[PDB]
Amino acid sequence: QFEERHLKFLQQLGKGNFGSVEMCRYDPLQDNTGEVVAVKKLQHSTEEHLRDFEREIEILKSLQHDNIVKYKGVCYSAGRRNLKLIMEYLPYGSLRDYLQKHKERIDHIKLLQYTSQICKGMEYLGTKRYIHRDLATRNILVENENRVKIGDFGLTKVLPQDKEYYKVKEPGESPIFWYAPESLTESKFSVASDVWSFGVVLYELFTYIEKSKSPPAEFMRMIGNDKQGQMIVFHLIELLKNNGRLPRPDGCPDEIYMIMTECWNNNVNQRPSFRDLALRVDQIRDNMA
Ligand SMILES: Cc1cnc(Nc2ccc(C(=O)NC3CCN(C)CC3)c(F)c2)nc1Nc1ccc(Cl)c(NS(=O)(=O)C(C)(C)C)c1
Repeated sequence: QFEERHLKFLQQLGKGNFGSVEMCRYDPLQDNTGEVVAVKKLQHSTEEHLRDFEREIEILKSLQHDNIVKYKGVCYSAGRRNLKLIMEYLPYGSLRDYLQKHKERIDHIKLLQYTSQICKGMEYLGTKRYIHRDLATRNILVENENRVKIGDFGLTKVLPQDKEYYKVKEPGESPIFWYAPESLTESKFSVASDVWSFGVVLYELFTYIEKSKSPPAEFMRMIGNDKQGQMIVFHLIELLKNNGRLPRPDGCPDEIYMIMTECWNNNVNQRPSFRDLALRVDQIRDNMA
């Protein structure tokens, strides 16, 4: 729906999983009145990545929610190659960088507001039988100080109609320190593994992205920084089987860490739902104010 002749490159916002996002200005009138948008593109346009990317586009187009980044259109250019996804531009960047920059300004009640918005977005995804699979503060964008959005769906898969999990193995590195144990061992992804990842995201938020306190740093410290290669994965698996967990962040109340640890249940069926998580976070937020 967008003509590439009118997409004016402004800068690069980030490089992702085989793809990159650029801040551009759509200005078809050539009068500097067009709107600034985000453009996602592939870096190596293989056919597998092209099919994955169009399924991602279809997924994002099917989503309308206050906490999901808005789809705007696509841009074909030549033939059907060089496909580009057009989305709304959110001016405050990733929740990771934003929280790091304003840590002296963001108290726990604001963190819980962000947490509730994330829970509601993830529940909306679940109603569509979508498994995000990549939930992390780097993937959460900030529209303003009062609104965050889930902002990337490059790893999102649709559940089969007859099964409540999706088994996917991927040639390439994976954010294993956000993954549920069943995802590490059997490549099984579900709403419950998304709940595990959400627990990791809550941990992130309450560490205020202190880099020493990052999940990879803490996990490598727990398993020993001497480990390398596939052994790392192996040790992580073992550490999760022995109920080794990320520590309570500094200043985090015990109820928030309890939410985290309940999300970190080894038994997939004993993990809370996103609606229960939203209810508990909203009740704690109401009690604090
Ligand atoms: C759709 C969208 C709408 N608005 C914005 N706003 C925005 C606005 C600003 C800065 C910015 O300033 N970035 C610099 C350089 C990179 N950071 C590491 C530090 C600061 C900025 F990154 C984003 N992003 C969007 N997407 C997006 C852009 C970059 C990245 Cl890294 C990501 N992360 S990700 O994991 O989900 C993906 C790369 C796999 C897609 C998402």
